[PDB]
Amino acid sequence: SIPWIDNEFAYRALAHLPKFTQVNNSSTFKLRFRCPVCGDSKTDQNKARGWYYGDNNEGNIHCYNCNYHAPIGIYLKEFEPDLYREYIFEIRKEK
Amino acid sequence: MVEIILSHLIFDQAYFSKVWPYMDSEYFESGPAKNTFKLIKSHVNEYHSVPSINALNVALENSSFTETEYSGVKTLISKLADSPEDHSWLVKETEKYVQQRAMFNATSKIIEIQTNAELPPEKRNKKMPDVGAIPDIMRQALSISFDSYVGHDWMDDYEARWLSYMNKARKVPFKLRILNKITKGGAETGTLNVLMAGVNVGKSLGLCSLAADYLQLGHNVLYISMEMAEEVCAKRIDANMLDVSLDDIDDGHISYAEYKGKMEKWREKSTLGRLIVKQYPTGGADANTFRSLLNELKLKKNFVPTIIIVDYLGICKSCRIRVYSENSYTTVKAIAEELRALAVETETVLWTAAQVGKQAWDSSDVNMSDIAESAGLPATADFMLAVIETEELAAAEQQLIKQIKSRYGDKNKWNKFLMGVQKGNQKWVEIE
Amino acid sequence: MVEIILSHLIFDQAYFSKVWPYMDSEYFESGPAKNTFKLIKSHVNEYHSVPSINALNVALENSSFTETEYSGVKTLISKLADSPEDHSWLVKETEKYVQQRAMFNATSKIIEIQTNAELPPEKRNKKMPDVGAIPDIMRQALSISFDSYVGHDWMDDYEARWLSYMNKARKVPFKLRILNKITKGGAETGTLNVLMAGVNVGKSLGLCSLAADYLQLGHNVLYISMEMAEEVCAKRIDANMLDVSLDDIDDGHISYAEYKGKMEKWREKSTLGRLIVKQYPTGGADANTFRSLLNELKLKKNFVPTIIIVDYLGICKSCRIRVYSENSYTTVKAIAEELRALAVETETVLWTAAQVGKQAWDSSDVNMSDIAESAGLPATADFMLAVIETEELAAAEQQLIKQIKSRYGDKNKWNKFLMGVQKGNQKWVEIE
Amino acid sequence: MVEIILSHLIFDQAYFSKVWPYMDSEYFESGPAKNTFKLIKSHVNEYHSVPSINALNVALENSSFTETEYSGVKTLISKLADSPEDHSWLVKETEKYVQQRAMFNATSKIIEIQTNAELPPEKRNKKMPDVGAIPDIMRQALSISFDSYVGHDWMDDYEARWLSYMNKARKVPFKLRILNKITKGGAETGTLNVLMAGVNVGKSLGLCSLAADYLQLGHNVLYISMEMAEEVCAKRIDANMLDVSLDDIDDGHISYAEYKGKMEKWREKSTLGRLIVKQYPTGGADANTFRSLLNELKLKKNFVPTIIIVDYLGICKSCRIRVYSENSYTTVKAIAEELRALAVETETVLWTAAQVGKQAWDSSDVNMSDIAESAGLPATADFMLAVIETEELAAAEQQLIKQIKSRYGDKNKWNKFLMGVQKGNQKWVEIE
Amino acid sequence: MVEIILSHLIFDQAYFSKVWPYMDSEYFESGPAKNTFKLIKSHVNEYHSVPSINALNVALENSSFTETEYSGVKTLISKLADSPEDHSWLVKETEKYVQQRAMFNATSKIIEIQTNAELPPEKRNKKMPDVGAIPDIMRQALSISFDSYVGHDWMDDYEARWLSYMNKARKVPFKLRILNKITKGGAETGTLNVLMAGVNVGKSLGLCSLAADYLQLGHNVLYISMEMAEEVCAKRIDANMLDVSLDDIDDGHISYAEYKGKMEKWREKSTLGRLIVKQYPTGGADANTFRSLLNELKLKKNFVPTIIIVDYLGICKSCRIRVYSENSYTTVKAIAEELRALAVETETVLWTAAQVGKQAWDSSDVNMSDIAESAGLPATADFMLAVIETEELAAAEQQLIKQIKSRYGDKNKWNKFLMGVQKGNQKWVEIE
DNA sequence: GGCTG
DNA sequence: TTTTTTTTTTTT
Ligand SMILES: Nc1ncnc2c1ncn2[C@@H]1O[C@H](COP(=O)(O)OP(=O)(O)OP(O)(O)=S)[C@@H](O)[C@H]1O
Ligand SMILES: Nc1ncnc2c1ncn2[C@@H]1O[C@H](COP(=O)(O)OP(=O)(O)OP(O)(O)=S)[C@@H](O)[C@H]1O
Ligand SMILES: Nc1ncnc2c1ncn2[C@@H]1O[C@H](COP(=O)(O)OP(=O)(O)OP(O)(O)=S)[C@@H](O)[C@H]1O
Ligand SMILES: [Mg+2]
Ligand SMILES: [Mg+2]
Ligand SMILES: [Mg+2]
Repeated sequence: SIPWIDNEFAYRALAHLPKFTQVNNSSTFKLRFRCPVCGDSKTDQNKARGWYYGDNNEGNIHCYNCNYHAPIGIYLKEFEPDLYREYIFEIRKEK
Repeated sequence: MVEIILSHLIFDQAYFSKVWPYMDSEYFESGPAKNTFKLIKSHVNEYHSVPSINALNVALENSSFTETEYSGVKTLISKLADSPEDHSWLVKETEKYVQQRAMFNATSKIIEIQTNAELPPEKRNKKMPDVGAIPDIMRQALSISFDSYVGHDWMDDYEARWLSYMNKARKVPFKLRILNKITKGGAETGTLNVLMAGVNVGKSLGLCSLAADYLQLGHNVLYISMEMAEEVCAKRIDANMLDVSLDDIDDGHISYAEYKGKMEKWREKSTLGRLIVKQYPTGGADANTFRSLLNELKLKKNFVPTIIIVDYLGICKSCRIRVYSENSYTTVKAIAEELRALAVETETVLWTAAQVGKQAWDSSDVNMSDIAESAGLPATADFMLAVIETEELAAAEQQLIKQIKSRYGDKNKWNKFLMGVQKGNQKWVEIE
Repeated sequence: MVEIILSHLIFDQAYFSKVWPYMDSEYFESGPAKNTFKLIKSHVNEYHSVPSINALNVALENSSFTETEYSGVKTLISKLADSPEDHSWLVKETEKYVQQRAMFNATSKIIEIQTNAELPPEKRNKKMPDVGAIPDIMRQALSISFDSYVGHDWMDDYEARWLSYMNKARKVPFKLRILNKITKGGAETGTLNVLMAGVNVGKSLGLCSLAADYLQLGHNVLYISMEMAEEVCAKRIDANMLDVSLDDIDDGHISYAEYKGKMEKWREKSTLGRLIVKQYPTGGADANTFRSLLNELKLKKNFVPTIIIVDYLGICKSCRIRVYSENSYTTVKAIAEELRALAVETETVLWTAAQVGKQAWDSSDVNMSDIAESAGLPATADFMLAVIETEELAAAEQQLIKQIKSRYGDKNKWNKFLMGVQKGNQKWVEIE
Repeated sequence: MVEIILSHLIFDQAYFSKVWPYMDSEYFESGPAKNTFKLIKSHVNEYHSVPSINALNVALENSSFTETEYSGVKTLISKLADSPEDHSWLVKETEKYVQQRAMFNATSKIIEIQTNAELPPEKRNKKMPDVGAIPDIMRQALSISFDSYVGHDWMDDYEARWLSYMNKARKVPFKLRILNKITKGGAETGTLNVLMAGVNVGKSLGLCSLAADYLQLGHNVLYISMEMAEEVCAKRIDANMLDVSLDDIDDGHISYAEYKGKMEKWREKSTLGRLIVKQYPTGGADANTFRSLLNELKLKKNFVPTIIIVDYLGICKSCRIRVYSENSYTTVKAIAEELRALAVETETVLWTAAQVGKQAWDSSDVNMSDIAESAGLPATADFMLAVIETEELAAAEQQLIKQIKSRYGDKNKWNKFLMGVQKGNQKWVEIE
Repeated sequence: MVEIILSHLIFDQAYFSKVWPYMDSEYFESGPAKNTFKLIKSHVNEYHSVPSINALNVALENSSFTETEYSGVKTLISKLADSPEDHSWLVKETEKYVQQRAMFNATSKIIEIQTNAELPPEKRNKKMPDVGAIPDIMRQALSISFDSYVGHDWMDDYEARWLSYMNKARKVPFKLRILNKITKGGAETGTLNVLMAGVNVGKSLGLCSLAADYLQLGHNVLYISMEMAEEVCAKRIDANMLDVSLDDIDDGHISYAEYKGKMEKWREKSTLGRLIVKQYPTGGADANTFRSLLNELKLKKNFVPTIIIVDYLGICKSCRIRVYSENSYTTVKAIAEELRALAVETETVLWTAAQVGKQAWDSSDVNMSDIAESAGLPATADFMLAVIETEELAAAEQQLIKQIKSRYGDKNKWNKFLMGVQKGNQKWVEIE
């Protein structure tokens, strides 16, 4: 897999989601966001349990509220198809 | 010295020809070394040649590696160089390194096995070998070497073949001359011998007859019965040796005076061994329990057997596989391997009795495609016989032996012969 | 559980007589536990008896330890009580503890051997063994089971074996002379006996006949029905005992007066036992249900059954395997093994029926291979008789019984004998 | 009162004897209580004795749950202590607690089933029971009262048994004299009777004739057709009752006046029940479906059947085995067992049809071994009748009914008799 | 990879002559690589030869590029080396690179076509191909392969095929004149050849004779034995090669001196091959284990065989059959297919033997109809030689060889021939 | 204020 | 990898 293009594409997709924070240390890339599937916690409006982890082989999104866990490609295919088109195309561009 | 090994795999040819078939990915640490070896192995599998530095840098770019893995592999590839040394120290050093890595992997595996065993049921991992499988793993790791024998090479291995021609292995003779004829003098020490038969047709009768015959020859015989009580097996032996029918013993036809007289007459004979019958519950004994029994017999009774007899192979515990984990074939094959290993370790002729399938029951002829529990038993066994007392041999008080697998001689010479089974005395007499 | 082991070493002679043979200072710990065990071992060596708390404390005062170890030993010695736990659990738990500590010590030893092997020859210690000693080291730590019994000897124990020949308490007569003749004194306790036939041939008829015969001998019979109702089977038992008919009961030919008179006359007999009929839904019972039923029967009434009749093993449900987890050869054999284990635990004669495949439903003879369910049932069975009925036999009201698996006696002495089955009375009649 | 229950399970032998057989793991909690009871249950299963505090602590140390669970179990065990109590207050309170917990678990499962069935398919988390078995689960929550029925005693309970012979409410007489004669009073409630004919020989004509005969004898009949429409079966019943050929109805040889007159003449007769025909798609109805049909018939139509008829069991779906998972043998045996369970539950005479093998077609005789889909169906069926038709029999307007499995009487007597089937009127007539 | 491609275009000849026709400017880049390739192509067009580095730099100096383009091209030109990579890997990797770039270009072109299609018709480019041209364009991307070899093309490979007929590229001679006569020059590679042995003929004598003949002709022979050990088969080989009788070795007539002298005399000859004997248990070697054996021999022993001789086809086990019947037709047909597939995929001559039909045993003439394996062996066998040993032939030390199936040549040309079998030396000699 | 597989 | 039912087919 290609991790840096997943980090670049994931950011824009999760940028729309509110409570968006870039948890980027010296060796990891994570994105904190409110989960778009369930709206995160109904009682707490300030909780952002949706996370993106891009330091692995494949950048994966995981929600700690509704237990959603998916790759960034499936997330883009299911929710942002205009962003999904360029995402799968840019793969061939660099490969 | 992983860097040296990789460098001389890439830049040297005699070293590659000598060490490559024995290298494995598990011998390298999970860092850059294992990934670099993966690239080299993939290139060799795809092109049947040793890759260059350019080939690997192309393979690295065309790889699904993380940034850390990519950087480590690139640094390791950059660090590789052809240091001139001797092709007699490199090979031995590589062999030492591979042996050390194999021992390390075996130690980690047995530690994981012991950790898995102590876990409670319904949470412990399945298909993972039990504690009793630990020594066997440690026996495999010590066997790693850069020398491999695949088949017998004519004109390259002919001294050993001449030795095999001139020399003959020692044999523990039977008392029945027909078995000596079909085995060229008897059975060897480290062997697993099986007497397959149908249900209620004489599996224990033949084993008890063999035990009596060996006891009359001065051997120390251990009869491990997994299905019958100790008194029942000893009564079979008494009927064999005291020439009194089991009906006579049960009905009380023989008196205590005659029984004691016959027992003392047998005792006074110098050509007599010691027979010890040990009973275990069904599925409650394994090879390690047998080793504990042997240790206590040696320590507390000064008893070292030669003719260890197991009543039934299919009942004993696996000792390598957890109970109710694998299928019958795998479990029975593991039991056979463990029993043969025990026989080799103790230098004892081991005799057992498996059960044939339902098809072989009341069938005038049987073959290797009749074993019920496992067809891998003949491969593990060293001599295998059958019992074919189906319909009319019982009326004639006789039997039949197929000789399914005979490693001592040739099975197609006296393949089928008739045995005079006498069930009252629980013995085999010869038709001659 | 070192505290429990030490407490029951000091305060229990039965525990000391089975565990002290197999106990070492390496098994316990490196701190206060090892020092306490060393004090116990020193005291038992100097004086051949188990020490007391006062004697142990005096020895601790005599022996020399540093301050920390002295405090630890005093604290541990203070914590010793009788605590009469179960003996079986205690010995099993101490065996497990010894095995796990021995495995830990063996793993540490082989790790030390491997670490010493990598050292240069000048630096390495000559006391530690080579790597080639790794496997057997791991094997001697897998043969430390607690078992001091070695087994029979056939020459040192022939008096005890002859005395065992006179113990006929296991036999249970049949009330039928032919069955006693072919079983050499009837069935034995803790055995799985099977009565197999085709569909609608008289399997439950034979089971009820055996129940009535055992009832008339004074035994306690527990009939477990799996298809019929309790009142239906009791009707068959009434037809056997009162000896009138099955149709006459349902056709009103029996006046209440006669029924009451016959029942009271049978009550007056002192040779009559107790019969309890229990029904279960198909596929909903096994030994686990049977053991709870046994406990409830014993609690509610003074009823400990000597005979346990199961209407059919197939209709029964295995304990571990689910309703349809595996095929017939497994779960049927599992149910057979569980029933035999229940019988040998309760020391009761277990009777059950078995079905025959369609190939022998209309044949003049039936073989052991004609078992509808798993062929493991004719491996756990002990006296598997067979019922064969033809048109000529039904004309004479004489079912043929063939001896299929005879573990008690000679299977071929009286292989086929005719019975006098009366279907109206649900009774087997011997033929003379 | 979980602490009291556990404490008296530990420190009371009398309490353990009665409460234990019934105690289950789902009656305490999801935390410390369930873990402590699991420890106790494992110890009991391993040693058949009540563990002590030391044994519980040892098992706790050899357990794999987390720190919170370990601390909770340790506190709960430390809190266990025997108290001066009386057997009655404890048994009654335990019964109340167990009943309350059973009701709570039942209603939680009912809510889970309701909230699971209200989900889109393919995402409904299969292996969860459907809403149809919502009340049955509640029926299991009420059948827990510490009062398990040990069984029926032959001598202690015989007045109640005798008040079941002249009752005769179990038997439902036929209308044909020969069928009553062979069954000695007709079929019995809670049974499974079967017709085996082949393909296009009868076997639904016979079922319709039985339905008509029962309907004439003041019975409520529930015909269930898995392979024919509701109007075809009703047309067959009309042809049987009105004595008008099926050809006459097809060819319009009967007027509306005659049809109306015959129907009203039948209606005005007091000796006539109600027949209801229900159609299900092939393979789309099971025992649970039939129970739902029974409930909705009782409620909506106040119709309580006694002669429930199913056209073909082989065409029905098992309510336990997933479709096409097990072979024909297991699936058909399970379906027949479930149908018999339904029949005994609702106390109705259940009639069904079964196919024979291809080899039995166009044969002058049909044996029991010719059953098509399973050999277990004859074993799990109270009565079976074989319908045989040859060219000579067809030319004589007769069929030979052979008694294959006759559980109500002796099958050898009157094994084969010739019925006068009239195929035009879908009626069976006798020849006597 | 582009750097390597350009470097080996500049500094190689075979690579250039192989990959230049399939090299385009659009395959490289839009930057320095494209400019460098344009310079190379311009130079090769103006001067039909590969440019040198100095000439390339002169062309770059006399070219129209900007500052950044000049720097990029200069750096890339300075970064090209004459390093020696292997040709096969280079061609395969540049083919993959070209294919990937062509696919990317085609995908971009079709995306651009679709984007232009969704534009105001008044406003679009005319040069852009229509949407209907999309499937063809991708086809041109998929039709890119440096070397097209899909099967044998008639009229396009006739010159290569003629070189096969003249050079007899497929034939492997027999060393026996008669066998070469009837095979038109011996057996062929990728074939399965079997011998049919009538009653009284051994199957391993002929196979050992063929193995010895191939060994004397320089071929690598892999002899896989089933019913015999490696030493026994190699002893048969020694009997044939050293002219020593088989019984003389066992008796001890031949001493170590003569044996070693003959072996070293054979080793001196340069016309001798290698024989590797591998033993497998009966039924424990399918034609997938042989693939693993070949892989191990190639990797470790560097032994790549040209002749593979299996001791007996019947003893082997069919792959993907999960069964091993002693004498079943389905297995023999599958075993033959698997062995012939192995021969085809390994380009080796495969030999095996089978037993003829019992009728074939009695009759001196053997018909394809008279074969134990009917329609299974005379369907997957290129050559099936039949061996007949009657009393008169045995008295004359001869065996009648009959040709039952000859894919090689006409079966009826020389069907019957007499062979000089020597059973002591296990040899076949010709008859004048 | 983070936490998955 | 064996085991057992049922069927269908085919080969001897
Ligand atoms: N007490 C006895 N008296 C006479 N003959 C006996 C007696 N017990 C067994 N036999 C005979 O001995 C034969 C062989 O019995 P076994 O030795 O138990 O064979 P088996 O294979 O061990 O039977 P298993 O273990 O139940 S499969 C039986 O078939 C009987 O004919
Ligand atoms: N409409 C009809 N008119 C006259 N005769 C009929 C009619 N339908 C059926 N029959 C006769 O009734 C015989 C048996 O009918 P069925 O009861 O349907 O047979 P069947 O065994 O139920 O069919 P299957 O294969 O089990 S669904 C046939 O062989 C016909 O001779
Ligand atoms: N009510 C009855 N009156 C007379 N004879 C009967 C009666 N019930 C059964 N029989 C006879 O009993 C014989 C077989 O009895 P069963 O016990 O039913 O055989 P079984 O089927 O092997 O036992 P099951 O299936 O567990 S009830 C039948 O062949 C009938 O002849
Ligand atoms: Mg036995
Ligand atoms: Mg029955
Ligand atoms: Mg029908």
